[PDB]
Amino acid sequence: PITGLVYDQRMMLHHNMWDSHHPELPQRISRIFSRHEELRLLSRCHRIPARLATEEELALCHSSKHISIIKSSEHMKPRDLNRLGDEYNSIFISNESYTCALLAAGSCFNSAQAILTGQVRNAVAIVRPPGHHAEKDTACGFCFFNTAALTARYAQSITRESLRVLIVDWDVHHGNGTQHIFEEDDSVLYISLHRYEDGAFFPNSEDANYDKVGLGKGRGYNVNIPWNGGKMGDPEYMAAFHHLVMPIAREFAPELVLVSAGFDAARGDPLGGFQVTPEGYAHLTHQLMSLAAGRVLIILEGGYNLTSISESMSMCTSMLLGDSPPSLDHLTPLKTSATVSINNVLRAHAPFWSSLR
Ligand SMILES: O=C(CCCCCCC(=O)Nc1ccccc1)NO
Ligand SMILES: [Cl-]
Ligand SMILES: [Cl-]
Ligand SMILES: [Cl-]
Ligand SMILES: [K+]
Ligand SMILES: [K+]
Ligand SMILES: [Mg+2]
Ligand SMILES: [Zn+2]
Repeated sequence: PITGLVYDQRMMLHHNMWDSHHPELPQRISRIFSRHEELRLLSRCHRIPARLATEEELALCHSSKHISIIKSSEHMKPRDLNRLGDEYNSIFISNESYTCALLAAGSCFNSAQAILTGQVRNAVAIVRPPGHHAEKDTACGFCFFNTAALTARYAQSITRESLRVLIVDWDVHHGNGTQHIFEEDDSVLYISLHRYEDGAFFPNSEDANYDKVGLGKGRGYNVNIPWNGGKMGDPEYMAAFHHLVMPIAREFAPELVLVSAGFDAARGDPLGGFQVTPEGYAHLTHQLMSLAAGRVLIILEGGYNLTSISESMSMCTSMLLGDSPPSLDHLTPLKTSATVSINNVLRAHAPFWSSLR
């Protein structure tokens, strides 16, 4: 099979001991997996096994202190788990959390390996907990280790240090961790689309604004597309891809594409409040398949409406498998503030990308 799929039910074990209804539910991944079975997608994929990341692999992006603190939670008593989790912004921890975070990362390493060794062309990773808010030295926003960032470094470690990796982060939240890890790096192009609301939207930092273009040799290699003042959906995401994501990506000419694929911009998501449709996600996936000779790895991040994420991620897998993509309306006018956002990013990045000039 041309498309790989990784899913391990052991990643369900991470749970919130004090609020069993917290939206980052174990069943997020099992529901997505079940939908792949219902739609007969699973048997069309080559099944890639999950594995644990090693501590040496975590050190590709994370400090020894951070690794050690999260590792220490594996045998903590409940009171200590509660106290430790409360030291971070929006984290809960159970004794299974560390191992689940290792499995999420190792699953993605095995998927990247399968792509880069030619065993599969592309792949999807149905993993939790998510990764993109995790920083070198801290956990944040339901994330412990930065799975996508680690996977970029892991990919480089089996090919070449300078292997060009594009990370497209279409989760509705800004991947602050990923931005920071690669901020000074021109080998990893980070492009995030995210709700911003001038800082009112999590993670509530001006680091997510369009004027953060990267640092030093990384200038130009961090592209933030922030949305303000409007319920964005397919038209806006399509326009961002047309004017920004795809021209920059084609110029960068990645050798591997990782998608930080949260489905919390989806219609029905309680945290995102946006209206991207499953066909919208299919369109975006199919666009990214035109890059890197098709070498695309879709990594689950956020997304909290169980039916919505199941349908949306399954449509992405369908695209990876070669199914016919959707024809959507590129003429629908955008929300006025979306035009402003796109124009702000264009102005910020035109100094770095000839495709924008
Ligand atoms: O999807 C995410 C999760 C980021 C963490 C969001 C914290 C703020 C928030 O919306 N918290 C929340 C909302 C409803 C119920 C429980 C927590 N990142 O991509
Ligand atoms: Cl159906
Ligand atoms: Cl199947
Ligand atoms: Cl501007
Ligand atoms: K994002
Ligand atoms: K970068
Ligand atoms: Mg450049
Ligand atoms: Zn999110």
